[PDB]
Amino acid sequence: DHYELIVDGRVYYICIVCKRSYVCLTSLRRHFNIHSWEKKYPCRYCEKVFPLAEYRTKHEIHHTGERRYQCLACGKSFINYQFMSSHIKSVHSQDPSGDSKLYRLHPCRSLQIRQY
DNA sequence: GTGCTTCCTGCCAATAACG
DNA sequence: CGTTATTGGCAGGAAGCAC
Ligand SMILES: [Zn+2]
Ligand SMILES: [Zn+2]
Ligand SMILES: [Zn+2]
Repeated sequence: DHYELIVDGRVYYICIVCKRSYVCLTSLRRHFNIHSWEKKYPCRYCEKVFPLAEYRTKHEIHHTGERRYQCLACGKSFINYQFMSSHIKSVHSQDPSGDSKLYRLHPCRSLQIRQY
């Protein structure tokens, strides 16, 4: 539940509770579950419950210890983008953020997500 | 001010629902 | 079963937090 804000040509969708704005309605619905708790996303490994599916997935990867992000310069693997990127910038003085091609994201094998 | 941890949201492929 | 709707993984910047 939202209202629309049209500014010179562009449409925005504004959340009725907290006023955040979204370029698409799908994002607003996804976000709104933080207010409504209509859907629940429980960790299958512990007691934590998450308002978004992606948050639970990232959390469950912490539990298994799977390292999907691999630096292609030296072979070292990392649990997420942030560690992969911080390693490449400090050790290799390169930005994985383009254009290059400096890391590999492996498929998730330690549990079953959608692939991709 | 450093660095770890978790969150956020546009984009769109994968999957599900629907009649 | 073909076709319209939903789900959620990804990048990479932002925010939150302990030191
Ligand atoms: Zn909101
Ligand atoms: Zn857990
Ligand atoms: Zn490296």
